[PDB]
Amino acid sequence: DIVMTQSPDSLAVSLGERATINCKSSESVSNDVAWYQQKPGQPPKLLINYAFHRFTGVPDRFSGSGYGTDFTLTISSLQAEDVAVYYCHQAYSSPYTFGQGTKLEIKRTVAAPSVFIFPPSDEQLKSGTASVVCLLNNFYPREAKVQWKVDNALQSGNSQESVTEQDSKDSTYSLSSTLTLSKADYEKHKVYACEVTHQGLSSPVTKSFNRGEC
Amino acid sequence: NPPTFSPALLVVTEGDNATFTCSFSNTSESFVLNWYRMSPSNQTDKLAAFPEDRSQPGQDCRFRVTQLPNGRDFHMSVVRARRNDSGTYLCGAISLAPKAQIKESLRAELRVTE
Amino acid sequence: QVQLQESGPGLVKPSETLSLTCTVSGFSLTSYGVHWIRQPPGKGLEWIGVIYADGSTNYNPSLKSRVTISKDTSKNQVSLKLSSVTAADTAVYYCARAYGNYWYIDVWGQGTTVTVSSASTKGPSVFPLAPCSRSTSESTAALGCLVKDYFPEPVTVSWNSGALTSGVHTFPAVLQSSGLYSLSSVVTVPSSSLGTKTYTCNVDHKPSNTKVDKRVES
Ligand SMILES: *[C@@H]1O[C@H](CO)[C@@H](O)[C@H](O)[C@H]1NC(C)=O
Ligand SMILES: *[C@@H]1O[C@H](CO)[C@@H](O)[C@H](O)[C@H]1NC(C)=O
Ligand SMILES: *[C@@H]1O[C@H](CO)[C@@H](O)[C@H](O)[C@H]1NC(C)=O
Repeated sequence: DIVMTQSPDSLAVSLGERATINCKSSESVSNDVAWYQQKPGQPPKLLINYAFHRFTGVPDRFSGSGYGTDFTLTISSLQAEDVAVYYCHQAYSSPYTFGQGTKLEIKRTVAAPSVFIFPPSDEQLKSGTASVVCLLNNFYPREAKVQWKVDNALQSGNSQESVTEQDSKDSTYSLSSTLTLSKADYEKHKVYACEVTHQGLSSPVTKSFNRGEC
Repeated sequence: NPPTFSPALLVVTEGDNATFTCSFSNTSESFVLNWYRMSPSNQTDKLAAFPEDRSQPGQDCRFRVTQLPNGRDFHMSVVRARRNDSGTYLCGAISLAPKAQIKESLRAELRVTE
Repeated sequence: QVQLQESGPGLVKPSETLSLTCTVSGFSLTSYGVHWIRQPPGKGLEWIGVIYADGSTNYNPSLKSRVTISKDTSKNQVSLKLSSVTAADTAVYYCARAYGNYWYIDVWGQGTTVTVSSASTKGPSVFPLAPCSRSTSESTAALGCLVKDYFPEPVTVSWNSGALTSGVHTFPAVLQSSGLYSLSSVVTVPSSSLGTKTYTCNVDHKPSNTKVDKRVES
């Protein structure tokens, strides 16, 4: 068949700069290549058609060039709402294959997280499991260390993290860490502290709450 | 140095053949032409190319593009034009030069009546 | 308003026959070809097939004979049927329109997600997330609700039926040791607005037909 190969696999460029993604075909394809952007959870949306033409209604900073086997998507002045995955697609010979996709993430200034902690809901402790959750809001870069301490007993492996994609307004991440315990283990102790270290803080941040004192 | 698409408007009557002329500064002599039809919402449809590419997904004998022996210009013809065909048409030239620009012509209108 | 909406089972057991429908608005299927495209989780887009304007079909050879694409123009509907499925077939399925002679894909449906599993469907339980210490000196307050122990994907979470969207983060679903999915959805508000406005999160889960509006105020 025909394989489209994109370059690079992922790409981090600062705001206002120019971003280029390349797509190359195994068999020559004569300009029947379209560029689509897709953000998490929504369908792909068409950016460029016929290798050069800017689709109707897509901003002026998106442009396409190339023909035969080499094609380039170029965003001129990259801004925050363009963080996405980009796919080339050939409509030349069946099967009409896609590129593997290039994730375009943007590079940003440092931003410290806003820290919150939530105790397990009262309706959840009857069911016999207690999940205490710690939330980090609007930080950058993505590397941050969240540490659970129960009466200064540091929990090692009963927590999970999950991170949003870079926000299309301010280009920050948010992270949520869920610490799961049995109900007996949860009401066996009294102090819960989420401590988070990130480059945007002068010192580690600890936020806590006492058992049942809600 | 872009190509030019003429005439600005031609009318034919629910049939026959309708042909336009697209002229270009054939510098490099190693390039491609596309012939597009732009919907009322500025959306473009690629009708043909010289040289021809593939007849699979792009199958429509209705639109021929032929090269004239003088080399400067090309005939863009719609054969037996249905009333669906009436609309705004445009020419486009692309040079395979390492920049691979797409020089782009002006709109041209086509009607079908009677 | 050129629109495509997919519908189909959120759960199919392995070796079944999987059937999806794509209802079309804003154009007629006689003049436009419709493609089916597929996206596994975290993987790329894979082209499944196409039914052209006339009616001739064309599929991806990797789907040697398990795939069948048909259409009914009277209902403005295009249907995809894929036989003898395996866990390699769980993915999001999009229908999409091909535009123009010498075509390109312009308008995509919203895609419907299909999971292939022998396992049984299970609806989520939703719990409120409010701070233990009611805010005092805290200028900004954060609320949320934890959607836990559901299968399969996907679960949608809105806040106040879509009236509150700015500053909402719903995290991607994460898989637990139980083999079940769990996510949380948080929202950031000024703490002055805690005593006046009530915040209810609206979670729903399609495969289990689960609908819940949970109060968050604590
Ligand atoms: C119209 O176009 C085709 C090909 O150029 C030709 O067969 C036909 O005779 C043409 N002219 C007329 C008058 O039909
Ligand atoms: C372009 O120019 C060359 C001479 O410069 C001419 O022979 C040719 O017919 C034109 N087009 C092509 C396809 O070469
Ligand atoms: C126009 O309608 C459709 C496509 O627009 C086509 O099937 C039909 O043959 C065309 N002819 C006329 C006379 O409308």
